[PDB]
Amino acid sequence: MFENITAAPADPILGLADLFRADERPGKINLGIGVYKDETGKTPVLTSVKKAEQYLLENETTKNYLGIDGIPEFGRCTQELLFGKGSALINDKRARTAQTPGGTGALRVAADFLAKNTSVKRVWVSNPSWPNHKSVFNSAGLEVREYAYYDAENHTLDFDALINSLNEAQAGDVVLFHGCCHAPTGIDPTLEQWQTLAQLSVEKGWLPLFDFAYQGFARGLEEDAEGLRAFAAMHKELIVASSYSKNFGLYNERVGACTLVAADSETVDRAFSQMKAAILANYSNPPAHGASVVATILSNDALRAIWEQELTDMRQRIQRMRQLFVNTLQEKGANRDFSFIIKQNGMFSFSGLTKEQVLRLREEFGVYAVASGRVNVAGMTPDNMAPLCEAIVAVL
Amino acid sequence: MFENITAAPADPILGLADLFRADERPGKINLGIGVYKDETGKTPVLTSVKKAEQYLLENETTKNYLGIDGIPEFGRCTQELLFGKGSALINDKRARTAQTPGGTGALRVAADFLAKNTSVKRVWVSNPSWPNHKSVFNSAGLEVREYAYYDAENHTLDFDALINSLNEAQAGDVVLFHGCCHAPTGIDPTLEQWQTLAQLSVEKGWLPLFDFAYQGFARGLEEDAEGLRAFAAMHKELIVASSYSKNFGLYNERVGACTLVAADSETVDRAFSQMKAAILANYSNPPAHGASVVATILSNDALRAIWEQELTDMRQRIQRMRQLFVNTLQEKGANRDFSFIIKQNGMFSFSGLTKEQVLRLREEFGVYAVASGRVNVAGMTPDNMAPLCEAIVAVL
Ligand SMILES: *Cc1c(COP(=O)(O)O)cnc(C)c1O
Ligand SMILES: *Cc1c(COP(=O)(O)O)cnc(C)c1O
Repeated sequence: MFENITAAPADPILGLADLFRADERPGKINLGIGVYKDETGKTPVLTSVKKAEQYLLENETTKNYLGIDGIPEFGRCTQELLFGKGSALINDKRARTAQTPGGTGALRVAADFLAKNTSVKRVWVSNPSWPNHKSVFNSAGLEVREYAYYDAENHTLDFDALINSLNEAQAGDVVLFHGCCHAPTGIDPTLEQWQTLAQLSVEKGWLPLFDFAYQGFARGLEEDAEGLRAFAAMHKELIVASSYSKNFGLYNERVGACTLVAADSETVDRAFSQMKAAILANYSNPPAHGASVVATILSNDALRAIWEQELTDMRQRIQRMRQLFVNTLQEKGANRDFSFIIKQNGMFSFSGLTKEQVLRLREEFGVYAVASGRVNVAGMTPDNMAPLCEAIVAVL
Repeated sequence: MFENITAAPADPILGLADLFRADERPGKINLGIGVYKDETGKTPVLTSVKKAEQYLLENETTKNYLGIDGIPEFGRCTQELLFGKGSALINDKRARTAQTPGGTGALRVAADFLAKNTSVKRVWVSNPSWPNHKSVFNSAGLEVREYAYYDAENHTLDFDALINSLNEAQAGDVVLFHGCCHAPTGIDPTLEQWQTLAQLSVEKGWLPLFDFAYQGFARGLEEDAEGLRAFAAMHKELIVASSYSKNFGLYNERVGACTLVAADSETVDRAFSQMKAAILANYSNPPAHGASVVATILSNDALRAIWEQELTDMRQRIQRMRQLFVNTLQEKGANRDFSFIIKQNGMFSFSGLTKEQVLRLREEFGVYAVASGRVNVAGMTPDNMAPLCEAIVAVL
């Protein structure tokens, strides 16, 4: 039966990686990475998760299955991170959390739950958004539509085009929002814009689905949850898919969570039972290890203190590389106005480079970036900054 | 939107567990467990996986994402376990393995791949089979049909009814087989019956899907792969979903594998690229920890020796409890012919008890079993055997 099966295309980032490893040039730089790197170009395992793992190794007596929704403490901890410690949502028990295999797993169980149990047929995603949002919802049988977001010219959130396009969504459609550090632009709504968006949302009957994968990378943990909290104070119902891959450096342990919120506990438990049915029809119950590590760190004052400090160090290194980039470009001299890079949040930004400019950056200089000009700032170190900027000036 | 969502029913085994924990009686026994227990009623983490985990903790430098299909060594090792070390399938490179979140995850990516990429519309599953086979295939949009398997009266594989029912399957239908230790009956095809089944299968054009979750529990690792190997020698194409949850005691780490086989390497790579597309649309890439442990044990002579011995100890404890059961029933005296228990493989068997008999076993004696009379032999210890058999004799 697999005789006339057509091949799936190569997925871009692991397309560039092969081209990069197959490059003999000495000062080659890969900016199309999708992961965080430190000054040495490594993606280390954090000291707090190493300490949490030594603890688990000494204390685990069984590898018996977790419940469908994973481990209770993990659920408690992501709800408090998401909604704040004294949240009404938590005290009225309007929210339930299922531990999933990463943020993508959270998005897929949400998609299956929605397609099986409600009448949602379309999901609105931003233009641009990073990337397999489409196949996750389309495999579940949901149509994905795009709303406008970025203004190429100004390197800004084109808010008018955003609400204008979003007004074609009907009541009962899902609208996907990035909680903070919008991938790939790094442009986030201001708190007032989040509030007007929340108000518009209830009036139109949109079901909000928040994709939260970079909490802690823009300003700080509570600050980054602010927009979601603007929506949760307004909405009877919402779904948030969060990831711990980037802020805990636990990429390959597949730790994420899907939180359901609705008007009261009675409807959260009934809706959640069907989300659990969706999980058993997929992977049955979630991988314990990455989640055990997150629950151990977040419930322990000492370990959490070390992790929070490790997260601000990541945030601050990203903020410094964004400054150093704009300044070394300024200094290497050409016609800069990369000042917008200073103003965007997270690891990603559109550099403003054309497809042909990234193409000769690769061929002539060994600087690797994706064809859209998207750049991961964590690929920049103080050491490679000046050859990087030299290359960019030479292709402008 | 979650306002008129109906609740999903309680899933039976975690229905009994609540009833069991809520039972105040001293000598209560739970035989409806689904997991292995040792003499002390514990599901321990094996010494070899503890040793492998200490190694990983000392040696891991990154938690960066694994590839879509997981870690290469894991793939190499399950293919050699499945097909034998000098298999033609391996040397002609006709098989590709993706590491998945457990055996259920393997079944679901197979289901999605099949429904998205081929014309299979129905999957034939045995009557009985254990349990959510149906929802995994039905969520993917595949129809599930049943073929006859067990003979209630004789406590045997009713082979005639099996091939007779299976002859309504059309060419291009998938037929699901349990590789060894058929859950829930413990009745397996004899090697000759596997061979006649393999021959019939190619002639009819069935696509075989093997569910292999108990390798090592019936007779030994190679011996249990024998039937699959009868089919692989006959077939150009097949899929095998295997689990390491039970034979490595790694239940909650979600380690399994989905192996694709087709006529040559060129079609395995094209078919496999679409299986990888199915994975990214679901959880993106697999949890490293459980699989790292399995790859570390299987590639290391010392650690593998310890694990193999730990697996035969599990196998042998199950074999002893099956003997002790038949004998203590014989000895407690009533009208036995539970001799078939000695002849079935794995942790499960149908005791032959009626729904009302299991109901009063629970109410009057605190012995908990599922309504079908299915019993997990690993719930029996030399200590609880005589109260167990006493209870069964009293309800006969
Ligand atoms: C990283 C990311 C995800 C996926 O998180 P995983 O845990 O790696 O699956 C989802 N959405 C966005 C926007 C992300 O950046
Ligand atoms: C245990 C089992 C599975 C599932 O294995 P997991 O790794 O726990 O998901 C699938 N099929 C059968 C017959 C099983 O016994």
